[PDB]
Amino acid sequence: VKLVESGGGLVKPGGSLKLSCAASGFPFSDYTMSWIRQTPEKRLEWVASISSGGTYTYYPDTVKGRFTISRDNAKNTLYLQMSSLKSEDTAMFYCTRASPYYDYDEGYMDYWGQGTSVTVSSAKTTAPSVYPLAPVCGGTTGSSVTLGCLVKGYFPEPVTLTWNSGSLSSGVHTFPALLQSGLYTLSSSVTVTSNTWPSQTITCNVAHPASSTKVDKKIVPA
Amino acid sequence: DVVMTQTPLSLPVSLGDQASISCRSSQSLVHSNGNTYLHWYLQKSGQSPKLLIYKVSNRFSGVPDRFSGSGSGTDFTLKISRVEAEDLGVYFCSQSTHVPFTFGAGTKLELKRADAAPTVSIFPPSSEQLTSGGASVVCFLNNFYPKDINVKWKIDGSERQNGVLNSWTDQDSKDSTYSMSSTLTLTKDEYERHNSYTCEATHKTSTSPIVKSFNRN
Amino acid sequence: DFKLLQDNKSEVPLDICQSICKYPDYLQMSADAYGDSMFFCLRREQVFARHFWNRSGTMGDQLPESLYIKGTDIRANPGSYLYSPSPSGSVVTSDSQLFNKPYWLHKAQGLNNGICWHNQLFLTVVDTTRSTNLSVCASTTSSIPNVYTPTSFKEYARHVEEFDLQFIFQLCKITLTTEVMSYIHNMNTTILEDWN
Amino acid sequence: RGQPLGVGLSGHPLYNKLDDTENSHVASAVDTKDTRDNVSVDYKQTQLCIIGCVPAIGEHWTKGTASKPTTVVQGDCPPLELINTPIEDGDMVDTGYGAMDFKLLQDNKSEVPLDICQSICKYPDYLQMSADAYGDSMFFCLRREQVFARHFWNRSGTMGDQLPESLYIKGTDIRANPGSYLYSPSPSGSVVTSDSQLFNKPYWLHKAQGLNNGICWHNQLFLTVVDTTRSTNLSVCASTTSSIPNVYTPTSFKEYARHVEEFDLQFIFQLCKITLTTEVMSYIHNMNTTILEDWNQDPYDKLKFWPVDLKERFSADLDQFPLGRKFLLQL
Repeated sequence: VKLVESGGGLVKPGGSLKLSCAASGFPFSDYTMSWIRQTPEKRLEWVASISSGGTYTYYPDTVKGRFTISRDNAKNTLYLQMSSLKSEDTAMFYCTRASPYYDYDEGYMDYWGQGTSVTVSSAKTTAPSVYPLAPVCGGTTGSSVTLGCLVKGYFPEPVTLTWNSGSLSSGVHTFPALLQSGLYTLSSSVTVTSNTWPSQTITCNVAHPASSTKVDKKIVPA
Repeated sequence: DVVMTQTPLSLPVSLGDQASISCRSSQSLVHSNGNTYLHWYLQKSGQSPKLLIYKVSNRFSGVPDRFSGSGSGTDFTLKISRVEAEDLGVYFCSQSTHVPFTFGAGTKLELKRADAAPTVSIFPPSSEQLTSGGASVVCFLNNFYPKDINVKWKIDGSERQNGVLNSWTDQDSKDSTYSMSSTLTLTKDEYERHNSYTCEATHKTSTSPIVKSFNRN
Repeated sequence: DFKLLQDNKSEVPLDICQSICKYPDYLQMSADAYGDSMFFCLRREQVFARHFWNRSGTMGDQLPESLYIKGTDIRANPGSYLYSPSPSGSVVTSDSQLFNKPYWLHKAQGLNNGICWHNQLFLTVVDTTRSTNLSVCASTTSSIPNVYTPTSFKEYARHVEEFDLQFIFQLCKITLTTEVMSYIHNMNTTILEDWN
Repeated sequence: RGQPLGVGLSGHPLYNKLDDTENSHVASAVDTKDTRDNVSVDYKQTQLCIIGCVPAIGEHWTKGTASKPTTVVQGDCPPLELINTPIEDGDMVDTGYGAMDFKLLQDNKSEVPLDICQSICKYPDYLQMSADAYGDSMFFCLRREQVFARHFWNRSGTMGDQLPESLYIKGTDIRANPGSYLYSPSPSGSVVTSDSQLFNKPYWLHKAQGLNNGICWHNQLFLTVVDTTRSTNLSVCASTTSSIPNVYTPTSFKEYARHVEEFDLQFIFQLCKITLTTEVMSYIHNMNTTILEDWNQDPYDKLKFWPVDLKERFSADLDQFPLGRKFLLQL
């Protein structure tokens, strides 16, 4: 069985956006569908639900005027028509399947999709500034050395978190980005043997598809 | 409308032990209809949530016998007989008896391990960033346990809270240790106006704050 | 085929719940080339719906939401919409009786005009106007103590059918010419085979 | 007609049945909540047959266009307009609730069973087809219908027509809301018997009702037929488990309702000559120019019919067919 969300991006505030969901492996026209979103603070909220036939829909009062759930049973597709969104509606949107037609809408969602994250903010797409993090001096320089890479001032998410073109990857801590003043900031640290670096090159690779940029930065002792 | 309260939000347990998560609602949760419509979902790290138990006590298809839901009215409980490796994640408790369908707020089932002191490292602003007019000093506090930790930046001198941005990682899949990053971003002028920069980590491990610091050379 | 199309074993009475109900294919037997299947046919059937009922079980066909309005409880399961009536044969009267009467076959419906090939004749008959059932009961004690309890009496249901077939046959000749006999051969080789 | 005689039900889970208005001493229902009961009914019994060379004409009532350029309030009763339309295969017959457009005149979607609640019930316009000039629409017609009122009911919903206060006395509670006074009966077709049967019989057309005496112009023939005397419904159910555990629970069986119709059309046609004189042919031209045009496109494919191709089924050996033999008893 497959529930695949799709559509469409990360868009300006006060604008529309349409979400799609393709279903496979079950009679789509026989089940009541629903949209469940997960906030960036990682709390799950119920967004919408539509009957087996697209005649009966219901929402919470927090979304009564903006969202419009629909479905195409001939295409086996579920739709969420969002309009005039506010920044508080930023979420990872999940397409879920509820109870069939021959049951009371029991409200449990057994099957979930992969999710499509939509974010709404007035900030525009900006390429990240990548900075290397090397230790100036060294006390107890051995066992072990830890380098770092900083991704400052990008929008919107996500970015790629790789070290040395996918090599290494051991002892790497990539921290979730935090947002301030409508801009993102992300950090990553890596731990290697002290007598390994700077003998061999260690470089962080950061790609930002939203701005169509790709930068790889090598850490230098400085 | 209806509110869901889970106890606790973080439940550290060791493998083979019993787990118990509580969920209380503000309303009766018993429908004007035969059954009570309370459910339990499980979300694993970076994976969509998945149904665990529907209608208070019915295991979903493919759910092991260890999971056992119970309760009625406004008081519900979830019991795991023997906590195993692939049971670690956020457990959600949902109600659909009353509109709107509401659920909160997340219960992290984490692993219990031995205490570990954090490894702290400081990094001054890079040469590239200082050409842009800004200066960011970063402090990594890696591989510690438990999750509770506090950081304090001091320049020189005096504590400064008007520039600190903090980020935490979840339990590492290897050895279940936590980590933290704290980046303090100030202007270049304010950076050149001070000499000593100190990142201080107060942690539950013995004893007293662990300090890292640096001067302009 | 109630046995094959109803796994429930509970939609129709015990008479047919695991049997097959057949209706004579008058359309096929009347369109027959030779007309051997049926050269005399009398039908007379009647039925009406006495009581209207509902069938329990999940509806396999989704009721289209274009045909109703759900009401305030917008998540309400529509009630069972598979309706099955209890049939009834109304009054049984001797005015509508169809047997105990002589019937003379002059012209048949088919080309075979009542000729009994292979010296045999098949008579299909259905008569439901004598469907009364005898209820015989016997006491479980050798002699009944003069007190009634259902546990001291065994109840049995028996049914009875009685017939008396009568026929008037006519002897016939068949001149075994050419053209003929070859026609009989194309009809049934076993007809000539049983003769000579 | 093939299948055995039977009676079948048609119903609605949310039928608009308020109170039993016949002889109910049980109770009286409150109007506030959804007072819609699960109601089934056996329809009116109807047998009809119409033969022509043009599809038959039927009538039904529809929401007529606004009387004048007048803005009418929402919720008012719309004007009723009688409309004639060609009867296509699949149209619904009068079932005891009248011949009207239930989709357009009943926003309730709950006054009549699911059979017709979103369809049109058409009744053959015998008056118009018999008053036809040429008589092409119908030159043979057999009708036989019966119905009676089985149960008396009340309809929930606010009464659009104010009950005139001249017709009743309110009683002591001079606040009394007048009860629902829109009464609708449940139809019933009574007994189905083969004595009243109208098909499986040969019918010989000698004199037609109209001037067209059974002539099939353009080599086609339209046969409209309704037979409700075989309305029995097969109930097929299939277990949801691969094999049933010998324990019955309603959740372990899917229920399906299927219906079956079986026909076998038979005809005896007669070859005819038309000497194309003047006066004639010009009369045919004034009748249908396309008759001469086809001698020496189609407007009816816009309608839905059951096609029956008999170009490869004509035979002069009448004694080889049942209707042919029955026609041989006519010399």
